[PDB]
Amino acid sequence: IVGGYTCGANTVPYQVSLNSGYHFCGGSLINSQWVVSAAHCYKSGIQVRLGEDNINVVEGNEQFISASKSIVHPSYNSNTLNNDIMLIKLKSAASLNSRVASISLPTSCASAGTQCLISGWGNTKSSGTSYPDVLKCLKAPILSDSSCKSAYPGQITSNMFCAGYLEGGKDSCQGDSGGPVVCSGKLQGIVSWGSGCAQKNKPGVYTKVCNYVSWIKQTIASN
Amino acid sequence: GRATKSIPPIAFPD
Ligand SMILES: [Ca+2]
Repeated sequence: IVGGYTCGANTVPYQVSLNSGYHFCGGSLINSQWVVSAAHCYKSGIQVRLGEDNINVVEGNEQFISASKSIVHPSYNSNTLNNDIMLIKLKSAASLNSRVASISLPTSCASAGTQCLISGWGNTKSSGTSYPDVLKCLKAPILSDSSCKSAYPGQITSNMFCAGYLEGGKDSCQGDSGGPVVCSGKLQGIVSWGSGCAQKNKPGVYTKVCNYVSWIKQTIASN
Repeated sequence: GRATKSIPPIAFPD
């Protein structure tokens, strides 16, 4: 997260870190056994880390649970990034408490201008790299479809939306992929892609979770 | 020019 702030320990209790000997992507806990992330984050050997603040210190409240299933959307396109969503089933159910909690799926899509919370352990610099120990947060608005398509001609599908800023300086960045965009208490987005990070006229692009609620429910119910 | 926000990033010619 570039241009954000330190969230505070366990203030984003649905945020997870996907770990393979290092933090590589985020995710969102949606029930005690299932995490939503991005399809491009798929790999073997994922350990889900819940309850984290400082990802490099065991501070208390962590739960480390192996992924038992990683389900990439069958229609994920690795070139256009359409359908950039993955469901991870945990090997055992997480213990839910104030510091580890699920986030609700949306009942409707969110309108342009709605304020959202984007969070993660990604790079905090728009030029160069600095990776934080503790979780970072950014308040960012949903942008209009017409502004999103103007920024990224020919690249925005019906399953994507833009959020953030056009003036530069505030955005999600590398290491934030798969993590949450939460608006009015609902998970509306998954960090996906952009042209660089925090660049003028190039806002972040996010998977539109409202389009996948039925798919998520059907997949969980059958697994 | 597009790149994903994973570690490591996946980038594309555009
Ligand atoms: Ca920790």
